[PDB]
Amino acid sequence: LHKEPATLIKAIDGDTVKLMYKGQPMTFRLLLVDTPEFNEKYGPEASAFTKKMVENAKKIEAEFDKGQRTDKYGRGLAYIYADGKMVNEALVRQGLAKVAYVYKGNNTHEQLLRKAEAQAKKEKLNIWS
Ligand SMILES: Cc1cn([C@H]2C[C@H](OP(=O)(O)O)[C@@H](COP(=O)(O)O)O2)c(=O)[nH]c1=O
Ligand SMILES: [Ca+2]
Repeated sequence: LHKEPATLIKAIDGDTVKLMYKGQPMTFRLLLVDTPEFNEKYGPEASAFTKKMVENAKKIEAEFDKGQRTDKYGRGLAYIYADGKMVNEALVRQGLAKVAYVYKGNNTHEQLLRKAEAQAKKEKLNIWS
């Protein structure tokens, strides 16, 4: 997989963010995770965590997997990095997202993220509390 440039347009919630990618505004949905909706428990904390991560970053990159790059809503499907740290993995490691939506052929970082979930769960963090 390859990291590609993007710039932040706007934080949305725990697992979607609006980025400019190849010069075009797009909403990205983070691969392999599910944060609570803003209206749900930990939803505001997830939104806050992603917002802080992407807004503080000097460099945002989007990494597509091997499969579908857009979902049925037209959202980009990618792993998003902030100054080299994967947002997807960070949310899971903090107990603010569950590993989820693991579809065949867009699942390169599956085992990485499950390892993070196990550790958040061992720690009883947030969702696992
Ligand atoms: C993460 C992801 C979501 N989706 C679709 C599945 C779900 O369809 P449904 O809308 O029919 O439930 C939806 C969940 O995204 P959200 O968690 O943002 O609501 O997005 C994909 O198709 N591929 C993906 O990789
Ligand atoms: Ca969600």
